[PDB]
Amino acid sequence: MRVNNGLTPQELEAYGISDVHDIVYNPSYDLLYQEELDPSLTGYERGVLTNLGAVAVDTGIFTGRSPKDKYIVRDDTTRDTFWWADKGKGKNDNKPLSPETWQHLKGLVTRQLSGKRLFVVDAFCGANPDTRLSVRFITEVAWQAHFVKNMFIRPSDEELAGFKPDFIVMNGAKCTNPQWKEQGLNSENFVAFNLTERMQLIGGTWYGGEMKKGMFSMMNYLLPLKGIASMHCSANVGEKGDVAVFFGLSGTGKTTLSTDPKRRLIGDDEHGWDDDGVFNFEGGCYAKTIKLSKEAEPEIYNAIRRDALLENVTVREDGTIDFDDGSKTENTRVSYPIYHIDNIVKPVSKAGHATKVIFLTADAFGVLPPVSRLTADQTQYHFLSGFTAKLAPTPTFSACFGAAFLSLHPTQYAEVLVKRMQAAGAQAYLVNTGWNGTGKRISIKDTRAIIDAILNGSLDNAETFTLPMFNLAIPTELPGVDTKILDPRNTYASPEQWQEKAETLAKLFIDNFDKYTDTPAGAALVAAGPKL
Ligand SMILES: Nc1ncnc2c1ncn2[C@@H]1O[C@H](COP(=O)(O)OP(=O)(O)OP(=O)(O)O)[C@@H](O)[C@H]1O
Ligand SMILES: O=C([O-])C(=O)[O-]
Ligand SMILES: [Mg+2]
Repeated sequence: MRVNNGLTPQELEAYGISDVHDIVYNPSYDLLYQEELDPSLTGYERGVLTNLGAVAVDTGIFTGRSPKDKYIVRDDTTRDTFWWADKGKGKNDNKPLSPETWQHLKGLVTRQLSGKRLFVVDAFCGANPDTRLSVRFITEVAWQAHFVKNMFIRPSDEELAGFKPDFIVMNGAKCTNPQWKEQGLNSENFVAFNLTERMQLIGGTWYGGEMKKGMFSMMNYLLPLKGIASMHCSANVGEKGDVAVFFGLSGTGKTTLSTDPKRRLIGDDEHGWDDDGVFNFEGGCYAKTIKLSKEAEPEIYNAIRRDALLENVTVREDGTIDFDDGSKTENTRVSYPIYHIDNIVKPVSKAGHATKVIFLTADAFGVLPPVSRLTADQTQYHFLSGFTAKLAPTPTFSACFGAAFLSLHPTQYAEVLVKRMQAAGAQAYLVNTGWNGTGKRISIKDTRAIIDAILNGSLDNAETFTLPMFNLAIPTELPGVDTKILDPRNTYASPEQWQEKAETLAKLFIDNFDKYTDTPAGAALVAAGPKL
């Protein structure tokens, strides 16, 4: 277990874990590679070697998060501050848990990990020492340890020297809860959090995303309370120091579009915004691999090598991967340490204040324009709305473009965001990476061209006009982009086709925003939304 930094069995005994004979502290990438490739492994622990040099694993019955199994202990520390599922007006997954049931779940996990060979990985959540969390991850599955090593900030030998955990996550994926029915829970699985004890317990599900998004939820709780923005976005910097953030729901393009060879990548999913600027919470990127194209996305493709971890992909007998196959799941992914991307911010993932705020959305209705410059009020309206539809039309409204990870009320996030934007004189833009009248998704080539026009200032100097109903300012023409697609009405046989669909989508926005009108501030924002 590494050098002068290891843990004693007496220390694990304090967490409630007993009889641990073999401890693997701070595992190296080489050891992880050996553990995963052990030919005697059976089941979901087993990994396979691909022709690209990266190991591939299957995450079990769960290939994505399970929000129905997410619980937060309601006590005197979280009672008056948490955005509870049974008290507010907005729908959320922050279901309350009694301290007594928590104790029951903690016993299940500690017993499951007792008498086992354990992996212990210490890491940081947050690039800044003043607001970061020192997290200790405990697991009995090698690839899960690999996932946290990739996704979180890897400490230096000196940092490990005086490492003191302020948050502990015990992954007991192999165990389940037989008393769930009598405890009023959703199922035998569970993803629980206790802010008094500062711990996260996982049971039944092997999916690594629970640990990643679980800690994101905790940052989303602590930071805003300190006046710091906690955002679900990707980010990069230009040579001039111009920072751009990209908000959006899953599959909208945060990871694909931020990985721009012309710009230095800061992060791809979770960032904070304080008095000094934007900073990454993580130490790696988590890319989607369905229908992955080497030609269209070379940087992400080249990141798939030894130390990267493929998930639920289909591998053929000859070691080759079939990226197009989504039989196991459409949520095929690969995690990798951030340095697998050549052009990144080093040695610390952070930069100055963002001046360009981009909201990405995949509109399956084919109504919204490819690009539009938003007003201050429209920015707040769309942020709270958090729109997207379908994949590859069913609407989805997720506040702040990430409601599933919010620990506080949505307006609290909007407040701090506006605060930071006004101070930096930031400008907002709405980008539709989705569909139009053709019934096909806009090309990644055209989308990248649009992003370039935003960053280089072409869009800010372009001649614009107003799109009816949504009242969005759209450019008459844009360098490197096809003029015909800029106006969504042009993609249909007749502008009346767009009209019918536009009215349908407009009504969906109006109905959804109705829950924010219970305050004078939210009532004033309705004027910023679409109007028949
Ligand atoms: N025009 C387009 N713009 C962006 N992505 C596109 C476009 N056309 C197809 N895609 C595909 O859509 C997906 C976008 O995924 P990406 O990983 O960027 O989503 P994300 O917003 O980062 O999701 P998550 O929040 O789950 O991490 C990729 O598979 C990408 O190849
Ligand atoms: O599971 C998720 O949504 C993730 O981590 O991207
Ligand atoms: Mg992503």
